[PDB]
Amino acid sequence: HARFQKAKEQLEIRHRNRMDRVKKEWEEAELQAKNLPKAERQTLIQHFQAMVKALEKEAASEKQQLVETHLARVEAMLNDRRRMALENYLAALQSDPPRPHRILQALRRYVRAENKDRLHTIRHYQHVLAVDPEKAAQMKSQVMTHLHVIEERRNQSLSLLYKVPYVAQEIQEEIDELLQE
Amino acid sequence: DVDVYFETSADDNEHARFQKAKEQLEIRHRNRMDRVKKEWEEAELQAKNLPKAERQTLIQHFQAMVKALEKEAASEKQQLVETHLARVEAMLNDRRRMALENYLAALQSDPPRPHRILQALRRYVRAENKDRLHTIRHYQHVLAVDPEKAAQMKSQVMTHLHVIEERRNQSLSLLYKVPYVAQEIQEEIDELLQEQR
Repeated sequence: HARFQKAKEQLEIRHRNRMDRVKKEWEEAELQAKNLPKAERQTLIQHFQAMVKALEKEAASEKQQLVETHLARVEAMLNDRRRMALENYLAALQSDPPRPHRILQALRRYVRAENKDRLHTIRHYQHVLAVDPEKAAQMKSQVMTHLHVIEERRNQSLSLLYKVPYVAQEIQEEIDELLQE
Repeated sequence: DVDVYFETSADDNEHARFQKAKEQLEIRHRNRMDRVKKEWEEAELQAKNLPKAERQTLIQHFQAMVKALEKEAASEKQQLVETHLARVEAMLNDRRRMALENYLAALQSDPPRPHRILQALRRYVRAENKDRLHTIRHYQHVLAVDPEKAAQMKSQVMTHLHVIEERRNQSLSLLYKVPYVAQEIQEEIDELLQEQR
């Protein structure tokens, strides 16, 4: 997250310096053309305007490359941590005999990882909602489906506690705490 | 390479320098596009054991990545074109202005030499033809690759062609104020005025 925040800052600076430089150069070109007819001055300014629009399209495009690269990496980290937390939960659930509090530890790490997947999904989606309504509209179906998969994955892991009903009551209140975020 | 083009003053080698900078940009973008495509595909490989929905979101990011890279390329390409067009237009306008001045000056000289006026009129009309031909040609280029962008600039293309035609006819009408000269080069004038039709 920090590495992305740092590249994001360098990108904004880079975009600012370039926008300022090009603007200053083209305006310098407009000054040298102050003695030219009104029509020649307009088409030059029109070129400057097209120049600005291409620069803004370039800037947004480079920002999108950063974001797509960032999102993919975060999703990889969230999916991998969840996998390892799930394995440790299964292994602790199959141990002989099963100690209810080593299982509680493993269940905590898994459920909280799912919450972290949940938190990142909602946060990024709300971010897109605030700045780009149509992009949010496009990802809307997939956002909901993923949140539903997280919920199913949760309940699915919890259903494994039914297969050991005794342990489930010895940590029922901690589980209820965990489930209340 | 390409960046140097933007800080190189227009001259007679502007067109060539632009053509090579245009080519270097297309190559650099393809090289960048290829490198990135390879990297993400390895990430698609490393995620092959994942559920079908999770690989979809990864592939979907790659698609969004390609779309961003293509927007970056076209954007950098348009910057090149806008810079080039301004440079060509300034050289064309300066050449027309100098030729029109020499034509006016030759027209008011005492006495007016009919072949000095002809010589000057040739440089002007041919400068006007170079502007006209450039306008049509760039338009055809945009038509060939981006029909929708061409349709939007068409109106300005037509107006620019109209101004050229107006400047032409007005400059030619000034020959009526010098009845002697106009008769001795009428046939040269008629040839000149039909050039590049």
